Amino acid sequence: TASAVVQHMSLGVYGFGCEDSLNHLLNYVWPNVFETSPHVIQAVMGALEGLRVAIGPCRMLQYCLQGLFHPARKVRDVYWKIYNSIYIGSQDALIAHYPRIYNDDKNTYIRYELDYIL
Amino acid sequence: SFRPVPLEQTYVGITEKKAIKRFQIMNEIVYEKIMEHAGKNQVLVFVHSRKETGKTARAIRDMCLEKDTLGLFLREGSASTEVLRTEAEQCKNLELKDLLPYGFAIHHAGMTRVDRTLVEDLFADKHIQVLVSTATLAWGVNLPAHTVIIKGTQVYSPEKGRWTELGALDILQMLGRAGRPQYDTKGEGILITSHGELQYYLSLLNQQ
Amino acid sequence: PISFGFTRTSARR
Amino acid sequence: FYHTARGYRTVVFIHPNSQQPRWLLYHELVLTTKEFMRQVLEIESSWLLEVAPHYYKAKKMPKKIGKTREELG
Amino acid sequence: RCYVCDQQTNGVFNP
Amino acid sequence: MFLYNLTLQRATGISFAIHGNFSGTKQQEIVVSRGKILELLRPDPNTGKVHTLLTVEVFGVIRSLMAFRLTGGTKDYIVVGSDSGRIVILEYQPSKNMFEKIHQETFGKSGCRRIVPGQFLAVDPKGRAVMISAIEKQKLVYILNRDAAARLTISSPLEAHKANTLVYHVVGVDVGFENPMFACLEMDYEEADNDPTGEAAANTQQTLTFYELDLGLNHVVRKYSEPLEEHGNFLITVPGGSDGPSGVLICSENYITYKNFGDQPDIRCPIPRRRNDLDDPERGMIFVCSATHKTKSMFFFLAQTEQGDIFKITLETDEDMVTEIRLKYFDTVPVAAAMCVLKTGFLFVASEFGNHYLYQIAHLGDDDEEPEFSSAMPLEEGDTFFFQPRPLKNLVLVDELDSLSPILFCQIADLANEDTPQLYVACGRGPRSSLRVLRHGLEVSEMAVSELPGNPNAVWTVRRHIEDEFDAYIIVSFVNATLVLSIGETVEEVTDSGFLGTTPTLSCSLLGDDALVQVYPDGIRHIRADKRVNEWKTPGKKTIVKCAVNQRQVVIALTGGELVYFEMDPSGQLNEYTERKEMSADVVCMSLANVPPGEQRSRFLAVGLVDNTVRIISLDPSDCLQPLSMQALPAQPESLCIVEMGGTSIGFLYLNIGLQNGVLLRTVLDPVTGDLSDTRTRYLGSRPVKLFRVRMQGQEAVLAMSSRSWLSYSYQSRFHLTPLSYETLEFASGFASEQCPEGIVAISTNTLRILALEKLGAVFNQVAFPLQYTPRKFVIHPESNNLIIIETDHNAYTEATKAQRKQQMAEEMVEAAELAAEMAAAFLNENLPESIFGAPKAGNGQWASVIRVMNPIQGNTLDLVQLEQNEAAFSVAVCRFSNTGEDWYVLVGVAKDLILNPRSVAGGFVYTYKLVNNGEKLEFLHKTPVEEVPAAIAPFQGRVLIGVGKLLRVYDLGKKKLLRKCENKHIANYISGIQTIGHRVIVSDVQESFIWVRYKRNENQLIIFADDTYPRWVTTASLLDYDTVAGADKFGNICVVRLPPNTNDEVDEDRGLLNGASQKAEVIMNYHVGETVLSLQKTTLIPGGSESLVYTTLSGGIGILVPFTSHEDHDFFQHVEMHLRSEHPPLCGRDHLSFRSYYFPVKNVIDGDLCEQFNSMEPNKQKNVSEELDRTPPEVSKKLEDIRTRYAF
Repeated sequence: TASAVVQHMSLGVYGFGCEDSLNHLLNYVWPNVFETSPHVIQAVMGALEGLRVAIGPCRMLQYCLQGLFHPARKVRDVYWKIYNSIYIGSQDALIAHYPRIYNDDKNTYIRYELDYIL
Repeated sequence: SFRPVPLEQTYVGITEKKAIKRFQIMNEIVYEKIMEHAGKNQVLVFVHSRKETGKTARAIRDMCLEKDTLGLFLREGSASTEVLRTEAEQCKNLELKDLLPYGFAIHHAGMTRVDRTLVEDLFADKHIQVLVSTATLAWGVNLPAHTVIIKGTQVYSPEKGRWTELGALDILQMLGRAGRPQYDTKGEGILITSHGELQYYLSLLNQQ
Repeated sequence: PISFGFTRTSARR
Repeated sequence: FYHTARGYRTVVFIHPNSQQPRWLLYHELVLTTKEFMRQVLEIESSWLLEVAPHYYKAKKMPKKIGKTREELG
Repeated sequence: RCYVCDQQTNGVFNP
Repeated sequence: MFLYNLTLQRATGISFAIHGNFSGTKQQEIVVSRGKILELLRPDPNTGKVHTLLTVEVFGVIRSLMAFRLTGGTKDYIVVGSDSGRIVILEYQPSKNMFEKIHQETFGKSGCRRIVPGQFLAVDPKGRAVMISAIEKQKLVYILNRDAAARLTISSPLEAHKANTLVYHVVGVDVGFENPMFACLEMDYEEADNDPTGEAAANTQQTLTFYELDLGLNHVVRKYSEPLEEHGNFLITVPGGSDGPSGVLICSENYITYKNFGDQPDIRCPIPRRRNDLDDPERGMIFVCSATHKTKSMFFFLAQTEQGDIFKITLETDEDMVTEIRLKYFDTVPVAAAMCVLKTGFLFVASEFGNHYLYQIAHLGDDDEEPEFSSAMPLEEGDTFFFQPRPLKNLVLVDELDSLSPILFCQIADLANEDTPQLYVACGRGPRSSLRVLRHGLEVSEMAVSELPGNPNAVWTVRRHIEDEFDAYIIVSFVNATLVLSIGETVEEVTDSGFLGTTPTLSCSLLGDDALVQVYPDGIRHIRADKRVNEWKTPGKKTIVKCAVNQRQVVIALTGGELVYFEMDPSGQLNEYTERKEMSADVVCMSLANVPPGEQRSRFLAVGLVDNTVRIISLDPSDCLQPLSMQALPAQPESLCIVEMGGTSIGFLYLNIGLQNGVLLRTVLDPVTGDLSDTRTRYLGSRPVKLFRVRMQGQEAVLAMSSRSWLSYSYQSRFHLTPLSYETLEFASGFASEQCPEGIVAISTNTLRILALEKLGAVFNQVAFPLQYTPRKFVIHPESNNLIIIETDHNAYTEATKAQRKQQMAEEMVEAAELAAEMAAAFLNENLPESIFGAPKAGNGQWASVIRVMNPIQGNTLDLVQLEQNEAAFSVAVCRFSNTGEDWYVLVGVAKDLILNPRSVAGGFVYTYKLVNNGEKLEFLHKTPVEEVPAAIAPFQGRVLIGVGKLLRVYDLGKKKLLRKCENKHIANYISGIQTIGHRVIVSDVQESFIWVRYKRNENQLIIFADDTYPRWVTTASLLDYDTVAGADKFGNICVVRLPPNTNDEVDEDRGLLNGASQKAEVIMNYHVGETVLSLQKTTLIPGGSESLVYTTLSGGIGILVPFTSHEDHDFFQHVEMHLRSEHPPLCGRDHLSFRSYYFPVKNVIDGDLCEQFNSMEPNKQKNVSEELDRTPPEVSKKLEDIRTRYAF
């Protein structure tokens, strides 16, 4: 129920500079992503989708990043289904926010255009 | 050439086969005249009947409504041209109430006694660019208008039992009431008549 | 007697 | 070309002699109880115009009217 | 400004 | 920290242009897309000048634009695809002067997504359907129709989706009235992602596919699909149906191909190359833009190549099919983003950077013995056609539109000792680049200047006859005598005008048709047409003080406050009015309103007293000289003038007053009643202000002269007040003649001059100084006030490499074959001007660079340094090393052998120069090698900070090289900029945002103590205070990062938070501008203004970010913004709060571009919004205009 409150409070203060409270509450909402009960699991996802539009896609990607390639499938698929929600809702804004992956032996992974200097 | 306010007169006539069609055409002609009165000039319509004149203004307002106010908001500013003054006189013993909010105003003997003077005061101070009044307005107390235009060129003669063309003296008086010498250097007038009488009204207002 | 000519002109046909 | 029909209308009904086509050219004209068109050939209106421009001096349009801005909300 | 409610007169002062 | 955003100069670069009959009439307009703004431009046919009719800000990214006609339709609609996830259809309303949204249909999510349509937009040439598609796998067709009330109707979308498929271009095919076709440059990446060897990527090929909209079955079917030989990049619709064959022209690299579905074989023509070209031979050639000219007779295409060469393309049809393509060199014009052949024989080239041009087509290319290439001309295996470029033959330049795009660098400074600062900006690409100096005010051009014997009091202009278009006489007055002149080709004093030369005249004008009036302190002199003269001597001792003259009525004020006026009765002779009017106090100055055209005379006379009150007087015969309305004033008045402005109906009547203080008061005056309403004061200049009526654009503007002149006029039915950028003037008046139709005669002390204001409605006037390559940075030498500019280009030749390359080619012409050396002589001799024929392109890794020392006032190059062929300048500093003494040095950081994709560099150098001769000259001192490109150099407490790559170093000057001390090695990526305050250093990482580093002296070390929590692609930065940094990204947004109050920089060198510094900085402002900002600077713009943060975008825009000083202002502006987001939503279907929160949520900024669209709403909507703010719409406009006034222009 507290996650439902966060979802609805998050969307109300969108555009008003209340992001420090919301980011503080993200620190409490986020460990509940490994819950398995469906009611609790969909309230948490609703809270995160509300928070994406209030504190931005960049923060939400910064939370997911470390677990997208984690060794356990348990942590991984939960993390991947948060990532997909961020991707669907804000696919264009994430262009500026992806990390830098280095080149390996045969594939190049640096986005060299952004590295351009005028 | 000695008319104090020079007179530029334009004559419009209907060659319609059917009278029914002609009546509709006359209304359209009035709208065209109204557009010219778009600027800071005074328009005034003299109808054949006093009752008709009252309905005339409402019809003109309706035409303006649909025509996206083609000629509305004549005053440069919202509060300009004594808009507030018109607003102040909310209630009148006449139909003036609805009329006061609108630009056009109509004055006739039929309405009242004092509110005629109260309308004349409103027109002098530029309350209303377009007003409709009976010939008795031209023959009575003297006020001019930048441009005048009688509609349909017809009058009812109880002596003749039927409808007859307006008398030359009546026209001379009502068209001699267009363009104040002090108010404007020159004036215009528009006589809308039947084409058959169109020759006649030229032989008058120029000395033939 | 002061007399002068316009150094520059502004016109287009 | 002076004989061309848009029954049909000349710019008449068919004889017992003989659907996309709407224009026709015909040899001979005859009556019994009616107007009868004889020995005919299908012909597009546009083709006739190209040949005889002076004498003669299809569109795909959408069926349904759509919505205006007022009807949409 | 005015005396009654200290409204901005902007110089505007009328008969 | 609450900021307000304002736009001073809108964007000027052009992305799209469409031409059409948008107004609905004979006239043709252009609709340009400036990225974020949609503008309507109408070019004059006879005059030839382009006029901007409309400019509306859409708050979105306009990604495609087309013009659309319904069948048998006169007016054209504008179809806009944007990032909003919807498609809008707009109609221009000329009576209202605004775009009107007709349809808005929603299909997808917003942003520039990869699969949501919006990128490509194609219309059916008859007007029955429109097709919008994304880059890949998503297309949608809308069917457009007309109902019985002639209104546009839209249908539901029909979709054509094809997975795994890329679209390069989509164009609608001109099939006559058959089912609408759309052609596409598709590609399928499905096979290529499943081949580990990589062959399938190599040999997959682009196809052309035709989609048919089957109007019978209401669905879109993918008909024809044919592989192409090489990859095309765009398509041209060949006009078809009755006129021409229906096909598509495919432009590809080095080829132009005609294709059609059916039995027609494909027809290919190579593109002609330039003969003896200096480019790299490996580079291919493509077409960048095209345009079609369809007459009723025939048709041709104009397609421009990368180098600027425009070719005519004409198709030859052998009956039903086409047989060859013919291709003829037309001209060379700057490289364009769009060309529009207007119907009246003009060509509108919108350059992709720099200024835009409007040409007139003199001749189509059909004469003058010029070879014409063809696809039928049989050509050998390898080699191609050649042509010889030349100056303009077919086109004449008629108009040029100034564009600041791209502002690469900016500096707001006062380098020219006038009190207001100017903006020094560097912009342009390659040869066409330039340093521009922008000032605030109208450009003023002077026709003639002439000496005068003594100081002149006043100047008037007199017309012989009211009907005459041009003026006859010029009157000048001195302390003791009046001097009278007759204009013409030559202006010389004439003595027979009938004017009095004995006593100083107070006014001269023409009452009536031909009568003439001269009023002087002795009396009033009236000159008939037939030159008989009448005198009116003043009665008694008292003499005329001040006079106001109309076309028919004259008012004079005797000493002691007596008023007299004369009226022109029909006899033509000024008749005095029977009774004079006493007045309480003596009158300083007065004015009489210009007579209305129809009316006999003007009702209102404004007299200004010495009691700081102005009283309106009535001139009606019912009440002649009776008071109407009085306003009090802070200071005594100098001059009044009553004008009518804003008329196209009739403009509304204004009273302009000037005071001793220097403030100008523009006050409503009611025409019928005479009750002054609202007075918006403005402070201009420092001396008493004097008001004179003048005529601009056939409209009645006012000129108020103080310490600097200020002209108040109405433009696009909107009032303006901008100061003439020209010296102070004593007196002025209107002037008209054959040499200049609308000008000002102005007397400054001991001189007379004629002035013409060529450009009106502008905010900045500019001057431009040419450069050679793109300017990267510049610095100001503090003492000399010069500029040191570095320029660099990739793909470029320096001067010397070009000369050697050319000599090698001339050797090669001889080695080919006895007459040839003669040709090679001419080849060495002729020089095509590089700013109009392009610059030769060299290859990857080829870098031309230059240091230049420049005088900002005059524009001349004081010194020039040319660097080696693969050495590229990236940073510059001017500084005094404290150890060596007072001696300026210039440091220039240079990269050696830089490749961009993939990045690699061979090294770097830092060049040291000394500044000798008070900044005239650079003397090379040494060159010191660093191992990565030195991208930022910053002077820092007698030494310099150099960031080489990811390493931050302190350097000190040694005699053989620069010397390294205390380098830091913990910055994450490449360093791109360095700022300092005190012992704090703010380093901008290329993607790691700001880092705060402290330099402690007695340990000699640089220590990271703070940073940021976001990835940011930083382009620039500027320090707002000791704790705050403003920054900007490549993605188009500005942030303001503050440092929290507890932080100490006393950190001594493990833990860290979040793989970074232990202390984090708080982001306190985010704002998405919309266009990439490359320059932030905190400055004051006007004298006696407050500070602001000024930014200049790449696209050519200039804005400010101004902080609110109270909560009451902040609440007012926030409420105005929140009302307008719902009442007046953005024109392309985007959300405003969502637009400004493109990458990070918007924080602490009120968008003032949205707020100032209050004045563009409808009056019922303005009244409805202003109810809830508890204010009337004049008060809301006044508060919106006050904040702009006290910060900016």
